[PDB]
Amino acid sequence: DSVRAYLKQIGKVALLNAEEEVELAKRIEAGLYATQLMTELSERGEKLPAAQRRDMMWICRDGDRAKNHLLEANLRLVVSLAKRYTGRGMAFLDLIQEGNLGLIRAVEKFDYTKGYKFSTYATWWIRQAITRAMADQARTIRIPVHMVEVINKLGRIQRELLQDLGREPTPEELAKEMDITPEKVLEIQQYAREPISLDQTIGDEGDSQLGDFIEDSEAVVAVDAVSFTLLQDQLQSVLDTLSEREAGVVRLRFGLTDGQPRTLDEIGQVYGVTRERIRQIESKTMSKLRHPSRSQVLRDYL
Amino acid sequence: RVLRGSRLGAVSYETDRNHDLAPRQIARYRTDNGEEFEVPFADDAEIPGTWLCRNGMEGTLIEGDLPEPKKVKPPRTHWDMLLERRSIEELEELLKERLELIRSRRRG
Amino acid sequence: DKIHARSTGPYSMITQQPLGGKAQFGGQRFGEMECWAMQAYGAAYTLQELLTIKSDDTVGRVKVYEAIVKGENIPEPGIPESFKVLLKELQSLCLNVE
Amino acid sequence: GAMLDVNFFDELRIGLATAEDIRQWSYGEVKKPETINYRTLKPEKDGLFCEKIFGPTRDWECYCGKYKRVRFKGIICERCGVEVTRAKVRRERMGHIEL
Amino acid sequence: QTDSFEWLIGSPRWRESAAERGDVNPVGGLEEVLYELSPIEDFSGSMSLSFSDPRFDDVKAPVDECKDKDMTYAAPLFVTAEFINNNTGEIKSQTVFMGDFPMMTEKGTFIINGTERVVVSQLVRSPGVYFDETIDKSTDKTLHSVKVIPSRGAWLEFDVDKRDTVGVRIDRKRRQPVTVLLKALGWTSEQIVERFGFSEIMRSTLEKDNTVGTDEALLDIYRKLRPGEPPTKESAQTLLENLFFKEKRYDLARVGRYKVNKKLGLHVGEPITSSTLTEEDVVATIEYLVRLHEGQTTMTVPGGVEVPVETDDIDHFGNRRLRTVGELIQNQIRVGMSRMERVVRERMTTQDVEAITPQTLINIRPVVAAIKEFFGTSQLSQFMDQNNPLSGL
Amino acid sequence: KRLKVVAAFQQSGNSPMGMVLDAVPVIPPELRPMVQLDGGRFATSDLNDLYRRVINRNNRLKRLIDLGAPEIIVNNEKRMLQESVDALFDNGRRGRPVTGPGNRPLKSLSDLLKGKQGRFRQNLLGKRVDYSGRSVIVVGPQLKLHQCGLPKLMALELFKPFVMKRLVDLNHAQNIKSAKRMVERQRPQVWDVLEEV
Amino acid sequence: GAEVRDGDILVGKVTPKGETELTPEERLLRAIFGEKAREVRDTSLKVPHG
DNA sequence: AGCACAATTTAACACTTTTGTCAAGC
DNA sequence: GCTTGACAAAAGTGTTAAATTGTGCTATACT
Ligand SMILES: C/C=C/C/C=C(\C)[C@H](O)CC/C(C)=C/C=C(C)/C(O)=C1/C(=O)C=C([C@H](C)CC/C=C/NC(=O)OC)OC1=O
Ligand SMILES: [Zn+2]
Repeated sequence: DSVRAYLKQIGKVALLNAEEEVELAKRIEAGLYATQLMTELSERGEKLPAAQRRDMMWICRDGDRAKNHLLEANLRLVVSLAKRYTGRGMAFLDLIQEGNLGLIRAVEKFDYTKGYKFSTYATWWIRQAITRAMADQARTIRIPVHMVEVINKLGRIQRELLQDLGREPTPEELAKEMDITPEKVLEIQQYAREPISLDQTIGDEGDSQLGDFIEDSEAVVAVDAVSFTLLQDQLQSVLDTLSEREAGVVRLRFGLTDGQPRTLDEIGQVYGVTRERIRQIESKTMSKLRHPSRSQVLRDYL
Repeated sequence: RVLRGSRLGAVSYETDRNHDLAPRQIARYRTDNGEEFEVPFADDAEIPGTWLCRNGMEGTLIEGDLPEPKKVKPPRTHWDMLLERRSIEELEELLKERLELIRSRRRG
Repeated sequence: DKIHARSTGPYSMITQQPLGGKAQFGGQRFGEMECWAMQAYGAAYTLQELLTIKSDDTVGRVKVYEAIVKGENIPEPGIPESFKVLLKELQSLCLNVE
Repeated sequence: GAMLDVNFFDELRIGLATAEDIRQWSYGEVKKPETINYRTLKPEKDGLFCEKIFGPTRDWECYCGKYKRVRFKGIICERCGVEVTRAKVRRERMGHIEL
Repeated sequence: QTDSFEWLIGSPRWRESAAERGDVNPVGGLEEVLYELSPIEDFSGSMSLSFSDPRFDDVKAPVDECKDKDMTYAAPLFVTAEFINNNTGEIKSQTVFMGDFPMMTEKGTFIINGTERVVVSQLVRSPGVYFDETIDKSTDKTLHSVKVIPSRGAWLEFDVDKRDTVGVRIDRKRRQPVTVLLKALGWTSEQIVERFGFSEIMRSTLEKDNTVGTDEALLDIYRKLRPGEPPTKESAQTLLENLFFKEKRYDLARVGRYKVNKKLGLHVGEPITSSTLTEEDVVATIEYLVRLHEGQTTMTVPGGVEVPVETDDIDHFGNRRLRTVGELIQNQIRVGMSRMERVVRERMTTQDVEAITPQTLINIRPVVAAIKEFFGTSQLSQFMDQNNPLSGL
Repeated sequence: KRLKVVAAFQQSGNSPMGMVLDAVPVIPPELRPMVQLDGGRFATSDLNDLYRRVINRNNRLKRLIDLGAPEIIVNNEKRMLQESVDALFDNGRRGRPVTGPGNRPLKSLSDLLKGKQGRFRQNLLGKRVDYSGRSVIVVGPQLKLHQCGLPKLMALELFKPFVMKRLVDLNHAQNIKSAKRMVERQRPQVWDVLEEV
Repeated sequence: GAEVRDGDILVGKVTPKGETELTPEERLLRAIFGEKAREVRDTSLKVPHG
């Protein structure tokens, strides 16, 4: 048990009290300003004397020690809070860790001179970071936090209007309720629509995965491919059925030779003629091409 | 019962023209651990010296340009979180406090 | 209710494979009993064709289809797909493979 | 000894993979536990579908879309940051993670 | 199917039905659920909730229409539930909509969303006092044993060890002497040999009991039961009684108690109740067991007619009961109401005091969820194969 | 026993140093596809959340080291990490494997092994090939030994490529597509060329 | 009351398919044939086999 | 939970040049 | 055969605005 192992780990230290908070915070303050003046003399400020050096570094080290100390003391409260959020979405130890981080942040930004309990000011940062990471890493598809909040309000109001109406309310009722549009509600729900796994068996006799019944609608028709090939083949035949500059212009205008269709600009460029000469060209060409004589074979490829 | 799917990408089908390709440039970027990664870029393509390479870390160009190294500071320090909320004079108070503290400790 | 055959239909999504199941086309699975069997017979090419160009060769499938449409000698069986898949798996299991 | 796997297979040696060979393999290290946009429905940078490491899911189509012609290939839109190519190397390429 | 269903209903049809053959208390399965759930009270005991009158409403639509429009043929559920604060005492009586509830066809089936399923009755050997003596051929000795497996309870063995000793392994423990139980049960070695004079292995083990005094046995039991735990003296009675006599976490069925007394002729002339056990039960157990590994034919316990000394069968019907349709339904009802009450008691304190109503206290969502997930999503709730009237039947 | 593995490494030019892992590989995404069905709620491949846990823990403990933290939680997170990695390779091997909704266990990479016969040689059950047809069987007492009956409808679907080719050889279908839709139409001369094919 | 056979159309249903660069070839066929794009994809109901 | 703000994204739109079009005659 | 001038629709261009989204913040006490 890593859970209970860490539990025994954390029970190893006892709690503290007000003056504990008092002296530990004041110690850590002393250490931080000590290291501050330390880096002050880090740039050229002085040949720092021996006793001053020893006890300033000592103050630093001591504030650090008490720093870890209080955190340790409050880890029990960390667990006592985080216990009540599990059974949903995200694993427990990770919740523990992130509550630890939020503990870090709160104890960082904590004041004693406001003369409160440490835990009180802590709990804000605590549950904040907790629920934050909750919205963060509870979906394999990440979602904006405000999206999460609106979804939460949605589900709340949903159970509300359920027990009120006695039945599942209407989506129009709901959109009316949260003062947004029904399609907006729909989009919200869909975004609030969790994915499903492909590693369960649809059959009650379990031998086939659920993913063994998914038609790949973006797969290869294949015969269509050779169809496309022979398409090109009869194509080039018909291209050769007519004059040169015709087919050249056509391939250039359709990207048929390069994959990039050229405008009348490029075409009359390479030929040295006007656009509108090319337009005459194209007119006569599509006239010639638009013959049932020519399209009898060709119509089939549609 | 039919259940179809589709990966979210397009699949065309041309012929593999090995002969005719867009010509293109080649660059050498250096990493922190002096790694050299090389990327064929288009001819008409700026070669930005910075690039996170196959290494996965960020890698700069082979050359020396140095437009702007960082232009960015650290986010915060717990020093700062205290400093905004506590005075330098408070700091010196607790400082000389602990000075006499350690004194009247071991050295009385 | 039982009569059913197939040549070519809707390929897989996970694997590259045209759907089994007589609700859809589906078809018949040539597995372990008549493999070991074909080996017993000694005929190898048919088995190879089955396990390659009717099983996994993505390109080879349309290739063979083309060849049949054109009335031409069969292309050669390409590499299986699940083979390479297992290969990548073994790799990603932190395993020097080659 | 040929990773492209064309018809010539004398022996098949196995062995423990070195960390170098690992990092020698991958084309980049993912660094975001992300998959795809809920809304645009597309992969994410440093996510477990980043085409920059994996490759395009769309045949010869850079991420920004600056190119969509197979004549463009062996190249990368610096803006998109992914190589215009076939869309099946994703079937092949491996990603790594430094702990 | 009709009768299971109506009993679970408790319809007056069934009311006169069971009344036809005694059945002094015609109780429907739902009534049973009420009596087994009520009252509802806080651990502080400051406030009290209760139920009454599980009353069916008419179906919301006709069977043909329900099938066609794919609405599962059901009907509402109303309950005369009542809350009262133990602190001062005030009635909070509501007739709560328990939820729309499916209704059996007149062909004994059910329509879910227009779909037509069939529930199946599942065979199970009932919970009971189960006997056997597998001869240790390596010892060439019959090894008489017992495993009294209750519903929602713990196991226990009265084993004929290879030695002339007691196989008093209990609740999956690995081994006990009977003496530890008796002194743990408030029995002196005098009391045991008195109660068990012809008991040869009993006298032997009581010579090898190697522990004297009740509380010594109590502490040994407690430590061996919670090994890795500090022994405490009040847990002597305040654990075992909870383990095997506090009938809130250890309760074989009423039919289990019935099977017990009937196998033993203990509760000869009274209706079945109190699924908790009794030292009476255990001692008659031990007496019959030792006599079975004694050479016997039948033994009349004080207060009980002599039961013929013999083994038991898991295969024989006399143990193999039949969980019916209404049976399984009540099982689902119980499992849902468990979750629902353990959240009512949750709010029971968190709910504001002297301002709540059971309406504020009630959540039928989990129960209806269980109902739905039972009708659907169950290998016992299966599609009626209607290829013809025959195979349908 | 020990000298076995000792000589194994010694003989080998390998190194047991690689036995520890420091940099983790990742499967291609295609083999772990996030494929889509019709409507927006798509399909996944069982490894994604594994990698997610790994990434989250790694980044977390990374920034933890960055900050400088009491080593207790450091070791805790590291243990968590190693557990995650083990779950990835073969979860359920050590401790209890990792959770979701639906009362049903996990599947590491180890479980994706096709053969994957451990301690029992079950049935094999490969990929169910193509180009067959099933049916019930009946006697051909009139038939010769070498022969075999056949539902014309069935083989009709069978030789579709062959028949289409041979018929477009005839002047009966201009393109292949004509042939295929004609197969859908079954114009009786279809049966005629079916004969020869 | 209409007779039917496998593959025949059951219900005329359709949805948009989206937008992709047409092949030059298909564009040519449309041009010679004056045929529109109709990006909405053809998703009807056909009777399955047999 | 909720608010604040902040960067970041994108879409909207006003304008411009470009390209396809025409009608012209030449 | 062919060019001209003119013409509008269309592809960009770019700016600005709106929305979107990542991030930080809260002080009775509660281990
Ligand atoms: C890359 C290989 C690494 C080592 C192998 C491992 C880990 C596999 O775990 C065992 C081998 C195996 C099984 C792989 C299955 C794959 C690739 C797959 O997907 C199949 C498949 O599932 C079935 C088949 C054939 C139908 C199996 C026929 C066996 C015949 N045996 C025989 O002829 O008797 C001597 O091919 C495949 O490629
Ligand atoms: Zn791009």
